[PDB]
Amino acid sequence: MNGTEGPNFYVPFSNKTGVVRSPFEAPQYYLAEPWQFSMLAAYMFLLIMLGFPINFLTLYVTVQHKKLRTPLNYILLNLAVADLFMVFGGFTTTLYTSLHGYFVFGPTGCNLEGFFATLGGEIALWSLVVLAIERYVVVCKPMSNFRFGENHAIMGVAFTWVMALACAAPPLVGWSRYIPEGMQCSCGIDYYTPHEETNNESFVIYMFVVHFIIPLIVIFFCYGQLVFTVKEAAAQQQESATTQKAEKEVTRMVIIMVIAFLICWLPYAGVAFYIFTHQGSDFGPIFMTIPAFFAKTSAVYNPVIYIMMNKQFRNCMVTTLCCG
Amino acid sequence: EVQLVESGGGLVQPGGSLRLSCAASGFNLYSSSIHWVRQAPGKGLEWVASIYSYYGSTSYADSVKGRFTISADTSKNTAYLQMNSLRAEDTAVYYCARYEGWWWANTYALDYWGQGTLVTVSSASTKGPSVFPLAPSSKSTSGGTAALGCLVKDYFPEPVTVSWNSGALTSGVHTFPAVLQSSGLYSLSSVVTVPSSSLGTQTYICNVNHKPSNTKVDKKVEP
Amino acid sequence: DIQMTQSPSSLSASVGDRVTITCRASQSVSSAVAWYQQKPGKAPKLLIYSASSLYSGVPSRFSGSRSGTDFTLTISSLQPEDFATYYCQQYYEWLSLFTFGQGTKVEIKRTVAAPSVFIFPPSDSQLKSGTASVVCLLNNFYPREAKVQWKVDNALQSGNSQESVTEQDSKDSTYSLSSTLTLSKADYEKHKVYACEVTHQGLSSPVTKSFNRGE
Amino acid sequence: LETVVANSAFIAARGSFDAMGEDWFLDFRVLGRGGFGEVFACQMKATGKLYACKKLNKKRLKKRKGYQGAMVEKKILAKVHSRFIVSLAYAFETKTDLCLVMTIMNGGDIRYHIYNVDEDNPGFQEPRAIFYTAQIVSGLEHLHQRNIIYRDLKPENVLLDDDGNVRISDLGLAVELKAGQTKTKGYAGTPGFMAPELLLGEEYDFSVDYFALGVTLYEMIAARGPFRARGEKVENKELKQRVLEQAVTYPDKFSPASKDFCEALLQKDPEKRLGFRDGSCDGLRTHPLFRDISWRQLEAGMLTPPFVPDSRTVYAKNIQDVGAFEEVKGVAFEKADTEFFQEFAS
Ligand SMILES: NC(=O)c1cn([C@@H]2O[C@H](CO)[C@@H](O)[C@H]2O)c2ncnc(N)c12
Repeated sequence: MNGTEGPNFYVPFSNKTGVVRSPFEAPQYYLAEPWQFSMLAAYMFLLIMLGFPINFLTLYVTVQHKKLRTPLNYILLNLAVADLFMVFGGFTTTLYTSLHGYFVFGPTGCNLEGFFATLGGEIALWSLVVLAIERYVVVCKPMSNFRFGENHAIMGVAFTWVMALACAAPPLVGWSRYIPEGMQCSCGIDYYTPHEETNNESFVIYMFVVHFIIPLIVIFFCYGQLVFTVKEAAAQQQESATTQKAEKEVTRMVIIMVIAFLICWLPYAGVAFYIFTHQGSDFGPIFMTIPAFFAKTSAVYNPVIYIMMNKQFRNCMVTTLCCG
Repeated sequence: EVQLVESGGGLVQPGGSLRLSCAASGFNLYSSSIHWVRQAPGKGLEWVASIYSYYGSTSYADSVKGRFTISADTSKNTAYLQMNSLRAEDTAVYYCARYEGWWWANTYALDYWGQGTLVTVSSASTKGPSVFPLAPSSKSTSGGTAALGCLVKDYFPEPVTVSWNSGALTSGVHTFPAVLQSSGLYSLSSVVTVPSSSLGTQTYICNVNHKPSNTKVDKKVEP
Repeated sequence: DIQMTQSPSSLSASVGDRVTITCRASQSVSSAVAWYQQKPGKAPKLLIYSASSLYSGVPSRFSGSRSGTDFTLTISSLQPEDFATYYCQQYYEWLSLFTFGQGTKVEIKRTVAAPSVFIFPPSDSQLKSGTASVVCLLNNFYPREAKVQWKVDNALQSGNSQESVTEQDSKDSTYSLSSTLTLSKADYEKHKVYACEVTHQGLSSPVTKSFNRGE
Repeated sequence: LETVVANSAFIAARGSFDAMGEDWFLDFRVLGRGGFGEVFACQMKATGKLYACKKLNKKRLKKRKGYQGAMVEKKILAKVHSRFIVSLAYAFETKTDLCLVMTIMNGGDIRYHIYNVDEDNPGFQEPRAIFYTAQIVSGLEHLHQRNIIYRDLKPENVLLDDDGNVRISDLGLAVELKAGQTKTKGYAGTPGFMAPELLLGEEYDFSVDYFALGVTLYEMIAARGPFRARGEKVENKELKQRVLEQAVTYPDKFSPASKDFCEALLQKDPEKRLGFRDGSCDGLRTHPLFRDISWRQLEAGMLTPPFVPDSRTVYAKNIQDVGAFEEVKGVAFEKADTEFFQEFAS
């Protein structure tokens, strides 16, 4: 094996306590401790407490500032909604379950919770891609000189939903499956079990290529072009402090934007790839919570990067904070 | 208030030249236009010339145009009128006046004037008066009142004063305005109506003083 | 050119009267009329400026109305210092002169009075200079609808006679006129009858006072 | 931030330029939010030339019911041109705005330049201001000779080109009259650039445009209007009271010639206001302010401006606080509105 395989579970811990079965009815305390569950619940509490205000504000501020209602912000509103799907579908459920020490909603519950978490995370993932595309479109020009209009924005939003369903829907129909990850109180994607009945191998290749590599490439292209353009512009305009500052700032920002995509999805991709390439790769249950930590925190940092560091939103937020 | 005090008048020969000065106060000269206006004695007012507020544009009445040149110094706050070519009609009291703005500027009008400075254009030296009695008539006796007087003739320049009995008789005394004769000398008559009956009972003496030579002649006018 | 007319040319008024005078410009100089009062021993003084707007530090007795080419100055109640000459001005150029009226004389209304006519012999002293001056006094008459005429030997003397007229007296408020006929000594000694003929409306027909040389 | 990226892209576009629809214009930052919508810079796909696009947002139009105001500004600016009135090049719509795309003036607007020179330097230096005043006057004169009452003029509508010559631009709420009328009633134009006559609901002639000039000139030199403070604008009701009641006081920043000229324009009665004096508007031209500038050379554009806008810097605001007005909630467009949008477009 490489842990303890099941047809409806994957305990990452190797069987050696002789009670490693499905954790839909078995309380995990033979591979975890109560304090680790408190820290799990604490972490989920954090993500709710930060995630809900931040994302609610993003929707709210646009409704009360006229000037914010523009096509290029639609995708940002979508991002905030995506993050909230992760908060109420994933985080809250996992907080509840962790205090029992196992997932108490059963196989159907696992599929539901796992679906909402994946759906959320995928709309977020693809939002970051679409956003990079939109930035490329506006500055680099898809077809020489283009206005970004309502229709394109809507298409962009719809696209993230469709791609997300393209990922979240397959484990419900038996091509892969949702089964507990981490300390067995959240459900993730089956990628860590070499289990024939769900055809994990082909799914892992599909996942890695279409939902990581493609996005990663698109991001590198778009922002590479953008940083190039801004460097060039500054070079052709030595005069004025502003253009020189802009060049430095844009390079810094692009590094932040690339890194944020990396942190969020690289752990999942890395771990999945390693297990695929090398059989008998045992990673503990606590160890399997690590990719989730990195991914889940993007529900906070994505809106910091993509909303706050945009001039228009900033002004409006300042207005609202100074009474409004 | 705003005030203008002129100086620089005097007697000047015909066809000569004279420069009048108008000292301005109560305002900054560079912030107000300045003009000259003149008044012939006992007549209307003729505008002479203007020069712009910050100085640059000039206008002139046609009769004086070119001949008189308006000017000013904003470093003295004084306006000057340089008068070249003098004529008999130029004999006048000369006024400076003020004006504000130029080309519609709260639709101004000439708001402050000087008290005038006398310019006399004439040729002749100062001359004491010859005083002749104007004897009463014995044919004016017909009303019981006779008028007698003195003709104060061939003096230059003005003013003479004529009084009767050293100023003791001044009621019924009509001292007429000086008239400029065609000899270029002034003449006036001063007359008094008295009872015809009081002639040769009261003597009537005209006391003539001509201040610009300090010449005084007292002439007893016969009964 | 710019021609300023006023009407009435002269008017007889009394204190506490409503005096209305008009001014007319020959061409339109827009609403642009100042009214000045001038009276002896003073410099011109602004009454009304702009078009009808009362100037600061001027009594509200003076007021103006109207616009166009016909301007009005009204004095609601007269005071004893409003017997004066009133001038309108228009204060514009194209480079044309700033044009003033010919003055409207407001004078003191009173009864007609006949002149006391006196004719004066020259003295011996006057004849010694080489000129003979014969003086005629018309004393205390009103109004100035009077003409003095000199006749020497019935021949009309004009262009060698000079008139001078005083304004309203403070002793009786009338006018006096002295006319001095200046002749050669030679002309005087070739003449005999020197006559001053006085024409006035208070007189039924001209009164002539004459003398024969000396007393 | 992103606005700086857009500003950098503008700089990039300018460099290319120096050296009709949604697939025909590259969009850069907005430069302000006007009366009916935002006004952003933009660039031609096939020409690589910079144009301003005065957007009148459809949503904001519906809210304000600003359909009349839009048509007036269009038709007037479209028809009347000189060398002191810029051309209109295109009138199209996208899907969210009506567009007027007008000819180059990459030098910014006069209002910007008041504060960009330095904000501790109020307006321009006297010779530079005088030159621009002379040029504005010539543009107004051209309108008056065609018997056009503008009812407007403002610093933000006086644009600098890169030469440094100024031109009036964007002919808003106005009426072009024929020969045989000069007096018309109405309430029109943007408050503060409207004379007493309009505000009181009375007939007015050419005088009112000269009132607007007075306001413009005063703001150009002193960095504040006669009826507003420095970089401020007051509410319409208060502004109306200011125009009718507030006497103008003159800083020492003005030269004597410029003081006198401003006084002449800012009189509240048309009769006392310099402009049309019932036989010419060339009586205005006689004022000593213009002794510095020959009229013959000025009208033919043969005079060099004492400032030349640099092309290594870009004028006009980059978004950081621009105005706003409602965009639609439940409010759904009328059939009439759709017909207006097509009709507006040429
Ligand atoms: N409507 C116009 O003609 C223009 C207005 N602006 C800017 O857009 C801002 C908002 O109106 C103004 O303050 C100017 O900075 C312009 N900037 C450049 N060119 C133009 N044609 C205009």
